Amino acid sequence: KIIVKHVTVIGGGLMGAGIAQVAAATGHTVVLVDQTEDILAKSKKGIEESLRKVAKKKFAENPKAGDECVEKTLSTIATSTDAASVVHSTDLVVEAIVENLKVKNELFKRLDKFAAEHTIFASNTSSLQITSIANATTRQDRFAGLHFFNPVPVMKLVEVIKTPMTSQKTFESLVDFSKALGKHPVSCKDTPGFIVNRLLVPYLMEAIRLYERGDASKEDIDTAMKLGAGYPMGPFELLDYVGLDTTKFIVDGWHEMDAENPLHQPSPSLNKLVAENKFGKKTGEGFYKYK
Amino acid sequence: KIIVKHVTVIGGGLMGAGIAQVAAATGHTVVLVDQTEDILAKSKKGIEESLRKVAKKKFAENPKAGDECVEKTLSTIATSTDAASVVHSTDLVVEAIVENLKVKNELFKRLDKFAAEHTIFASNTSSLQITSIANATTRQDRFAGLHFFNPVPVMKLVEVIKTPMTSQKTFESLVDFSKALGKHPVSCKDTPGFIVNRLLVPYLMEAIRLYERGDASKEDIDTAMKLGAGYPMGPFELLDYVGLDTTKFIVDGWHEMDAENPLHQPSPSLNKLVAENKFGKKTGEGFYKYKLE
Ligand SMILES: C[C@H](O)CC(=O)SCCNC(=O)CCNC(=O)[C@H](O)C(C)(C)COP(=O)(O)OP(=O)(O)OC[C@H]1O[C@@H](n2cnc3c(N)ncnc32)[C@H](O)[C@@H]1OP(=O)(O)O
Repeated sequence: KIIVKHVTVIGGGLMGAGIAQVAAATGHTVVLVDQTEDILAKSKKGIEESLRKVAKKKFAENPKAGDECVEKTLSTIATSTDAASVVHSTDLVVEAIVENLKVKNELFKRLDKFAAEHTIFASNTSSLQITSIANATTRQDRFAGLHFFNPVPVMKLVEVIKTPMTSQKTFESLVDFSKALGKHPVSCKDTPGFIVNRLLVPYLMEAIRLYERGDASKEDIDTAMKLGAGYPMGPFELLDYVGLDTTKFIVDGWHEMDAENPLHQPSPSLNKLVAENKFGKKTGEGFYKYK
Repeated sequence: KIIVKHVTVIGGGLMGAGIAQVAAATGHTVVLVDQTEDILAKSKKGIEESLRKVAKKKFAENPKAGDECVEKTLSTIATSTDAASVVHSTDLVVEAIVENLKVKNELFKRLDKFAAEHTIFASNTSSLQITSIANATTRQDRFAGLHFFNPVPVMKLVEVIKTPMTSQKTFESLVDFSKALGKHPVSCKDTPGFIVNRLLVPYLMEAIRLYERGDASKEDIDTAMKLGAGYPMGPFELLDYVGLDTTKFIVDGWHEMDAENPLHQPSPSLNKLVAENKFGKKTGEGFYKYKLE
């Protein structure tokens, strides 16, 4: 089989860094790629901090081993500002860069010429169709979606997205990898939203619309889903959490794709917040104000 | 103000039973009403079992304390086959019977003649407008929705629905009553699905479709929502928990009001199961087969 051992993660964002961190943490040799050394420096530092916060809790009875474990994981993460040189022999390429098709297709089209033969390609994209990216290459059978959730290092779920062209061996390789990461892989076809976002996002929009109709308050709607349906967070608390701009972008993506479906109709209230840079917790204000 | 102390719950079903239980466990005098004495005995048996379950848990170390807890509560739940025979002296009526408009109105039109003036009428209906049922009486200022969630003994939420005619006084009272039950009440307009069902049911339908569409399996969709969304139950386990028939009916109703709306399009899988009398856990089988209890 194609046992993934060496992994190339392109993108130093929280997602990219999280994926690198878990892979590093489970015995994989990792190479994190990005545009500048400064970015890489920060991202890796981010991983270092995250890794220590956990070690100070698990290795409280023996801090020596803790620092060891942390050092061993950091050193298994390498950095580079040139993907082409790195992917010449990597087993897997996981992409987690800006959510723009053009940009993504250039990268992979390029990497598809330097990457080894067996190299599997996979995107972590939330607002695009895997198939649209895989066709920017000729490695389609080795192209798939590998969708994670934030905080990557904590969230055990990973959606192994298989396209009609994706190989069966490719699928099984990503399923075994996901487990090797200590994750729980679920399967899904290259359909907009896959499983989680497909069922979670529209619901959130629905909650926003119910509020705009004047039928209930955001507070009561939140109390309602927590106490009535046993949810961790009400839809509004959750929106601020996952990011209002992040949500808007994804919905607009489906909206533009299917202008008729009423489920993807824009929300004036959502749009307003986004326009006036009120993205949620990551700006101290979304539907609610923070800190 | 008039504080609710005496409550008349109509419907020995799982919902009514639960409402009676929580009401009685929180110091309210309760009368549970259903068609026969055997039905009532069966319903009250389920309540007792649910109570000894809560007791041998809160008093896992003191059986005697657990017995008294159960006894006191259980002795404040009286049973009658004709609500008209008790409402003349009750403060609140909570109806949770067949989701049939004619049967509900018939019930309230009659009780509206035996009930004391202050008595408030409330329906736990999930698929009807509270306004529809209210206009079957001359007590609309004292009529409202009081919607609970399964499992009633556990879910803290209670939706207090106010129709354009519900007086503020009637509202505040149901609000205080909700808190007295140890629940947290939230307000909502009298719109289909109110708050929770309006956001939960459609979501549940979407999951069935993603499945029917062949995109993902039931098993993985449940795993995904539990791990990725943190829900206590995947959409299929929940469906099987609230009842497939129970769900279908509420959706058929919404579809019936807006056939053009996609959100309510019927589901072949759901319909087929209901036609096979596989309603979920109730019957030991819904989307999944459950080992008979
Ligand atoms: C259709 C309508 O109109 C309205 C509706 O009902 S919409 C649907 C609303 N309901 C929901 O959304 C269901 C979501 N699920 C839930 O919130 C939870 O899964 C749950 C409350 C059923 C409990 O889940 P779970 O963690 O698995 O608990 P469970 O294994 O069943 O039992 C353990 C706990 O639950 C309690 N419990 C569950 N059902 C109980 C019952 N019927 N009676 C007494 N206790 C019960 C136990 O006392 C216990 O407490 P413990 O942890 O301290 O020991």
